[PDB]
Amino acid sequence: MGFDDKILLITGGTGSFGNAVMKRFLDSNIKEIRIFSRDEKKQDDIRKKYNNSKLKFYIGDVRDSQSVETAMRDVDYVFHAAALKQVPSCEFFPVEAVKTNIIGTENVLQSAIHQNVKKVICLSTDEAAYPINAMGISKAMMEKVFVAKSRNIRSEQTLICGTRYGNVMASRGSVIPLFIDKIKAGEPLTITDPDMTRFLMSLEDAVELVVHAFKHAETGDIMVQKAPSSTVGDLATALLELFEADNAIEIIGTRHGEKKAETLLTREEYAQCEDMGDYFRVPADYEYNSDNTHILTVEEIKEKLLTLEYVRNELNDY
Amino acid sequence: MGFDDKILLITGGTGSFGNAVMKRFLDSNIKEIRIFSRDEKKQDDIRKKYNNSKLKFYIGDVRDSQSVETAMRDVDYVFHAAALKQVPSCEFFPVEAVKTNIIGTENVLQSAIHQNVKKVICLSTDEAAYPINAMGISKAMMEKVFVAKSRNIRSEQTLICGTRYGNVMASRGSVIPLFIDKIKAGEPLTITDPDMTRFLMSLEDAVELVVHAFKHAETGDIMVQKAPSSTVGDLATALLELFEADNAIEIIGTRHGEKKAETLLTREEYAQCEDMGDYFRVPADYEYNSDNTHILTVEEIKEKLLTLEYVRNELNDY
Amino acid sequence: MGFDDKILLITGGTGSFGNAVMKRFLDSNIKEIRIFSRDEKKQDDIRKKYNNSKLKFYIGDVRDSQSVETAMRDVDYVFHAAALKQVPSCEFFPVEAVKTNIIGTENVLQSAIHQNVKKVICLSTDEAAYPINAMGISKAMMEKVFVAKSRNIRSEQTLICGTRYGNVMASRGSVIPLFIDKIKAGEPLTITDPDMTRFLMSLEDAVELVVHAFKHAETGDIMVQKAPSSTVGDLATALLELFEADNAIEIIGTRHGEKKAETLLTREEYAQCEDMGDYFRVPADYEYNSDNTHILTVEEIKEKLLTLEYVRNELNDY
Amino acid sequence: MGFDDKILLITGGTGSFGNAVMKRFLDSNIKEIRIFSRDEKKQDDIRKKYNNSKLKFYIGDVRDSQSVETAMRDVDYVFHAAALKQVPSCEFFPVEAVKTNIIGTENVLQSAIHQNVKKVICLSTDEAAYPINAMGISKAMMEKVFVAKSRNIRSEQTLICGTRYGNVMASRGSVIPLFIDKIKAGEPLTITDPDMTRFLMSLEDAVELVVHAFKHAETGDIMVQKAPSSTVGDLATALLELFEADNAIEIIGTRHGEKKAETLLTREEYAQCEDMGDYFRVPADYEYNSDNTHILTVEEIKEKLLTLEYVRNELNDY
Amino acid sequence: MGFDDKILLITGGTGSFGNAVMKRFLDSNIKEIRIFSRDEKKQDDIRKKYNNSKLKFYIGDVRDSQSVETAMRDVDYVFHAAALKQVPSCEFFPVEAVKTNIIGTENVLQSAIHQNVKKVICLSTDEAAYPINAMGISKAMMEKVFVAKSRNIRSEQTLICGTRYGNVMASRGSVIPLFIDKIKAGEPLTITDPDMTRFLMSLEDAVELVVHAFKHAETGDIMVQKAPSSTVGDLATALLELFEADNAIEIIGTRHGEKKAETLLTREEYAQCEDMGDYFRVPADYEYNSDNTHILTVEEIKEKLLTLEYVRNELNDY
Amino acid sequence: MGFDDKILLITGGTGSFGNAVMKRFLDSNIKEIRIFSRDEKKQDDIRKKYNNSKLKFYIGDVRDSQSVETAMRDVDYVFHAAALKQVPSCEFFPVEAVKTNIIGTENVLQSAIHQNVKKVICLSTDEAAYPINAMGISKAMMEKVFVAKSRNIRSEQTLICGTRYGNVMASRGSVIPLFIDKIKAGEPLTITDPDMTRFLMSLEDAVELVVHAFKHAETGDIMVQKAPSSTVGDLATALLELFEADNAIEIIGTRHGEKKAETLLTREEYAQCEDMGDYFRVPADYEYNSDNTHILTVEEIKEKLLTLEYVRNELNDY
Ligand SMILES: NC(=O)c1ccc[n+]([C@@H]2O[C@H](COP(=O)([O-])OP(=O)(O)OC[C@H]3O[C@@H](n4cnc5c(N)ncnc54)[C@H](OP(=O)(O)O)[C@@H]3O)[C@@H](O)[C@H]2O)c1
Ligand SMILES: NC(=O)c1ccc[n+]([C@@H]2O[C@H](COP(=O)([O-])OP(=O)(O)OC[C@H]3O[C@@H](n4cnc5c(N)ncnc54)[C@H](OP(=O)(O)O)[C@@H]3O)[C@@H](O)[C@H]2O)c1
Repeated sequence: MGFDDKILLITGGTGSFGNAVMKRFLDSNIKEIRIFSRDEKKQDDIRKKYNNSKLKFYIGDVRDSQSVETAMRDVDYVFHAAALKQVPSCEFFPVEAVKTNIIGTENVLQSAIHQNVKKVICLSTDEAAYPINAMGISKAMMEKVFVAKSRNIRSEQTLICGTRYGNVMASRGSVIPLFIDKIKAGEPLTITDPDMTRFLMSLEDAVELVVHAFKHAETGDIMVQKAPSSTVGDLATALLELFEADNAIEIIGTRHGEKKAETLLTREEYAQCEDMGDYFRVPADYEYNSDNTHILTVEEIKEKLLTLEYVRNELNDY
Repeated sequence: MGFDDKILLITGGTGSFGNAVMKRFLDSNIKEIRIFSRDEKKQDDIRKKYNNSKLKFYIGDVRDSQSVETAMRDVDYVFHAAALKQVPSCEFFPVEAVKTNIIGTENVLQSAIHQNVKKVICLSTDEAAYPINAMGISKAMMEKVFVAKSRNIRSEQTLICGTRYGNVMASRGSVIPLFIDKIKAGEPLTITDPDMTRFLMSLEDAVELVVHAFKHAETGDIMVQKAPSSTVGDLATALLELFEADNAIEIIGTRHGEKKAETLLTREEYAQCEDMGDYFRVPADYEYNSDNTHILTVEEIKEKLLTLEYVRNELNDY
Repeated sequence: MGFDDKILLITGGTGSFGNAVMKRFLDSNIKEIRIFSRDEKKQDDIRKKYNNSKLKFYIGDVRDSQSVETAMRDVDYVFHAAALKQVPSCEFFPVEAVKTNIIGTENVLQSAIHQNVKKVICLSTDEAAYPINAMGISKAMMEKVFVAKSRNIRSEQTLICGTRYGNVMASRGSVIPLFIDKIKAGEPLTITDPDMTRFLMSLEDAVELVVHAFKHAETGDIMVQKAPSSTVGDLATALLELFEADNAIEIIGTRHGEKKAETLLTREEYAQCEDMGDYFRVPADYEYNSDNTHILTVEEIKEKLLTLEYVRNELNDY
Repeated sequence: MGFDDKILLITGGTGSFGNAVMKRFLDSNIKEIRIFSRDEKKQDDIRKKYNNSKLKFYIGDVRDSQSVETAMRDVDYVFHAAALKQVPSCEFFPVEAVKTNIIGTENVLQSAIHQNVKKVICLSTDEAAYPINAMGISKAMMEKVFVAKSRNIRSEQTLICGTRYGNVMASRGSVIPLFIDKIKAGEPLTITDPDMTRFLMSLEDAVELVVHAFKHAETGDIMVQKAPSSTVGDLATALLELFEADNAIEIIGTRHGEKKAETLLTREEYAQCEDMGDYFRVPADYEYNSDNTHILTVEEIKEKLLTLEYVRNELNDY
Repeated sequence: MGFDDKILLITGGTGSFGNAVMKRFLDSNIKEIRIFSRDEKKQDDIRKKYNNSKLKFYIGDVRDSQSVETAMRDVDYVFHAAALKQVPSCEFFPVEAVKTNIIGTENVLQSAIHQNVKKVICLSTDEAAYPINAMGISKAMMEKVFVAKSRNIRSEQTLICGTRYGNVMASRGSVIPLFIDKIKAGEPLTITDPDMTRFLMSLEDAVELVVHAFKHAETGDIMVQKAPSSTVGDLATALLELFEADNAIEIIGTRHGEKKAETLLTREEYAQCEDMGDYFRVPADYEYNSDNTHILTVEEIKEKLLTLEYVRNELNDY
Repeated sequence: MGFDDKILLITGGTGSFGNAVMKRFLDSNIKEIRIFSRDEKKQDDIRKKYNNSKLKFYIGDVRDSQSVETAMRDVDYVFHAAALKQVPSCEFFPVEAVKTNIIGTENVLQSAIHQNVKKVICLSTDEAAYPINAMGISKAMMEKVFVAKSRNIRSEQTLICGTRYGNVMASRGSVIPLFIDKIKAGEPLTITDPDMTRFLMSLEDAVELVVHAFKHAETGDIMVQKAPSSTVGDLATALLELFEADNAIEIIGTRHGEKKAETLLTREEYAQCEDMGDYFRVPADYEYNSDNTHILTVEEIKEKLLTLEYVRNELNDY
């Protein structure tokens, strides 16, 4: 890239995501990666982990425009990932989700615009597509915020777009680390609905998606990566095989209310989108979900799993 | 009632709604009805229309807590109707919709709580059920706000609940005044989808719904009125007959994107609700919509229409 | 003009005034007219009335600088008309009048200055000349605000000036629509003081005044249009004659406290002003009022009245 | 009094006024006098001057509600004197005058109300009667603010009223210290208009006025003290005589724009007022001015002057 | 206790400290422990760790008074531990340290006072005693904030006090986990200054200190626990012995600038303090440091170390 | 200079300091000196004292960014002296000291940066070196604020540095005016500790120090002037001799807690500083104090004293 000599700021950068971005990009021609957040602890661990003079750490938060403006000054590109992203916590403190997810984004955009930042990519979730919960509601509203802003601001000034992705394999919310635990534990693997589906997205896929929008999105665009899926039963089988393990699979029936599949595009959006090859693009103005994609055989699932670092490390140590 | 000697504040009260509330209640035992809003013009017209010493008018807005606190002081009950409620305007200015619909409600609740207001009823829309647009998104988030607040505040202190209703017949967004215009004009009546459906709700029904929640809702409850529906074709036929008119009905096909039906309860909510007789109640935690209610014959539609003042006035004058 | 290819923003634009400005200018070489205000309803009616792609509508208010900044971006000229302008409403909510009329103007100026807007014209009232009521007090303070700002900011940067005018014939506060009603009603016309006087200003005159300041005012200037006046008795006579009507004039004596005349310039200001031909100009630092101007015969009053659209429409329909 | 065991807060208390209040009241049964302002220097001098454990000093300002709330906690009565009171400074920084004089008062009232303060007396000026300048405009608007608040708040809760007085003899703006200087200097005394008039008010009179409102005003009342006046020529003569001095009086003609007389009540207010004996009272809803009061002979002027401490000290030392 | 049926809020509760408090108190008669902070992740882990219905988690931060007020409502006692506590991060973002450590505390106090919270204990650091760095400076200023507030607020209302402690053994900043790592690693243990000293404080000691202030501090008090110390050389020897390990100790000389000892009380404070038995108390108005306490033999150090859970777990596993 | 045609703003300019700056610079080639503060009284006296069209006065305060921005517009250099500088007042209202000394400076820097001001010099105190009191604590934190800002902002943009000086001879806190009073009074001179020491700094020295930083400091630098000192006993002797007076010196012993000496540089800072000739410079990252400088004989003290205007005026008049 492309990032040659530029300065990238990542809000919410002390995450899984920020970390993936740093691995892939730190040793590039990029001039700096700034990590903007409130947690001095995590920032310190990350500092000590990379010992890199291009990692710059800024204390502040997206609800605090002052603290944003300091982080933003001289920045070329922003990946905007800060958010209150857990369902119960948005459901109990929706004002907090509003201040962080929605007003927080507004703050980021305004600050980037004022600093003449070239591009902002706002990360969103599959849960913004059929907003059912407070986290998802806040996220859908966040997308209306950047989409609205993008109309009023020339592209050549600041380009503003976003992405959606869902479950990341082996991340916090992934069932993979729970399954592998249970294998190592000599425990049964508990499935509720074995045909419940997720798109298959690793951490690198997600970073590749934001990079794609970074390169190719028009202002106002929502960008989504084409991805196969798999049932969770097929995934539990793929893992047992990988680990040459024989732990009882205990199928227990639907926990009444769980997400059956992941919707990345609604009927409405899919009807409007551009097929770009490996990505769909929804320009600023049946459904694309994990049940109606290419669903993977146990064997192909094994192949995907094996491109996962977290999975390779578990497999050696075992 | 029940409102005997009490003080009711209505935000967004310079509306259709506020006006209905005043007609029904002004000549009661209520001590005052305060009308809280920014528009001095409308407040003045309403003042001159009723010439009633119990109508008190307060200048301010829900984004301005100071101005709320003044209106709130000594208030018993609040019907919280202020909102930015039009689709394009929320879609172009979603921050504004956030500040008004979501933070604005937070302001109202906080102020009412501090003033020891007994009850707040937050009006919502059918569009909060499957939030697809920015107005609907803001509204669904508003409901998460009151529902969250209601958990943290004792009922005996302030009770906090809300209602949903959809299209009101012969109101601003109703197709009735457009149809009647076209009759009087000697014009065709243009239908896009003749089987598109709306619940049948007059203005008095809506006021009766808020009154019901006022009397019977628990804190955290969303309350919805059971109502028949009708197709728009059947409605265009009922009107032509009422007016003994013979204007060509021009059926033109779906305008690609229009709301086909009204959803008052989602699969999820309907699954959780209590049937109360004439109302469903969703307690703080397939679908109820206008296609799967009692749908009305042309003849029953005529009967409903005739309970409408706006319709009776048009019918005499013609 | 002159407005060729420029972008004009009008706060308080959903008014009588904004509407006059749009009629006169929409079909010109102007690139856009933006209408900035909180009321989505009115904005929507105006949208539907003109069906013009150059009318741009912005939701926000002058107390909210964020929402101003969005409206202001890339704007060439501002006519600043937003205000809380009714006497009782300023008298009961003077803080609200302060926030809107005075701080609101400060917000507008600051935002325009930051956006490099070329010119701001702040509309004021005859009531700022001898501020007796809260509305008038707020308005006089508003003029001190723009006048002060204009000293600190180079003209070539942003020019800042204002206008005063009083009663507009046939507008909301005009006695003309009440008189014409009474004619059509077969009712008496009630006068309190028949020699009470108003300057004679139509809506087009007012728009012409702002246009004049727009073209010719120096920064810090207050601009006022020279206008004849008439007693209200003479005006009631002119109307009866126009309508060839014979309704009893009931003269009832002064309502104790009413405005006897309109003061556009104080002794002090008139002593400082420049006579410009058709306008007086008060540069940033006996009286000019409706009793000591050219007062009109019944016959000349008829001629003025007839240049009024509102009057021409009433006269045909009758 | 009456102030027995109570706590009085004085904003703007580091003044002439605050000092007069402290002299008269410190050695009483009052429990504390709190002096609220931003200037640590003056507060320190006053501390060192009285060495009194009942003088409590609070740092903050009326624009800062936090800092007010701290000063207000447990307070019984407030004399609200903080203000930006000089003409050029309000004329150049009217926003500052607005924030201090008008919003600042709002802050004070709100804070006092919340703390259950029994009484607030807001000091105003003769210049609020025919507001011609920015200071006077801000002051008239301040009176609308307390008058409005007083309507909404029960008397038994917080009583809110104000006073007006004009020139205080021998204070900062008084011509007395300039005349006496000129006497001691062997210089001429320069008069512009010898018949220009001021009410005759000493510092003790002013404190007596606020005390009167404190005791007898209803909420919403403006209170004014009846006072004789004198021309300035008569005053220059009275002083020369007192000092048995023979300095040339140089009469130089009106400086074009100077205040000729002091208006304490407008035609409008005087028409509404209650004569209370030694005070007029304007209840919340020709003129009383220094030309139409009892005007004093040179001999009576000498008698008034001699009740002045500042005058007695000059007279001994000379 | 004592905490029987009460509600305790802990800001900064997702820490080492908050965790210690929960272990010791969760299984008591306490009615709730609320954990107030911005990090949903940590709050979620802690939720899953204790599975206790008395742990309540609140999202918000101390810079956000709204979010505090929600957490504070009905609270009996507060342990105020939220802070930006790392040296470089305060040194690079001192405004952030100010907003969090100083204004943040002000917010907490104000909110607790308004909610009638009985007691607030503000945790401070040894580094507030001779503030040399930005973190220490912010902390000393924090103590002036609570000490000032405590003067103005009756004890019986809200009692406000604080504590200081320094290094906690085996916590984040402790050298113990680095030494034990090096043992297990077969690595040398690197000492810079072997006679550099720390007070010996475990996590339980710290919790016992706050509990002590909770029970016995007067309002305005700073409370400090009496504790022995040890050199780091003696500590490295005690560990090697415990682990029956023989790793080379590499003494490397002072890193030029490191903290040689810990000062809990200055000359000034120690001169003012009350010796309470096991604690010193500094009432609201040579030095006590780790060099001039009871310094421990290698053998006594071993005994202290062994009362440490972190040390016992390492010792078994090895 | 150097100040030729430039515009200098002085916050806290109504002081001793601001006055010294005006004397030295008003009659230069400087284009304007703006004096920014809240006190209209002092600003008015200063206006009347110099009658200079280059003195511009701005009303506002450093806590109010709006009011700063107005003062800052087009400014070349800022000497930032506004502060709450007295010990008891910071000790009783530390929040106020925080808002003024620390956030206030942040405001100033931000505003200057945005206005492209070339240089800001922040005045600090010797008391920031071993912050023991709330005023000193606030001041040390202020230095961390400018030092942090200076790292993030290019020098060529805005240079940001500060100075420290201690007691100014014959200023408010100087013992000189108390001694001279006592001489003229025929009173004893009371000393507590005769060997207590202060650096010897006149008002001109201080202004020369800020000027030096103005010319030569790098961004982030703290600058301090090399100065001799004297004991207070030696100073009391020098004065008695100057005045050829024989008043009893009453030595009374240390008031337990008084400042024995002045520390301008800590061990730490002195270890880092650059000796510049007449100044030390601490670049952005045993002790220098009044006991270990060149201490002056009674005779040299007399010579210093005589370069003091305040001393020369007392000496003539006596
Ligand atoms: N003869 C007259 O002076 C006269 C005539 C007519 C009316 N009045 C009215 O009576 C009052 C004047 O009393 P005075 O003559 O003693 O006035 P003064 O000498 O100007 O004192 C007024 C005080 O206001 C304080 N102040 C200014 N802004 C403030 C803020 N934001 N917060 C807190 N304190 C503030 C100042 O204290 P710090 O600098 O310590 O903050 C000052 O000592 C004014 O309200 C005025 O309208 C006076
Ligand atoms: N040995 C020591 O650590 C030590 C030594 C001396 C003094 N102290 C004092 O004791 C306290 C430390 O306890 P600890 O060691 O457990 O600290 P910790 O591990 O840093 O935890 C402190 C907590 O503060 C929370 N926090 C930070 N900023 C916040 C804000 N604006 N609002 C709400 N919460 C916030 C964090 O929670 P979230 O990330 O979830 O918001 C964090 O878990 C500090 O106040 C410190 O001054 C500690």
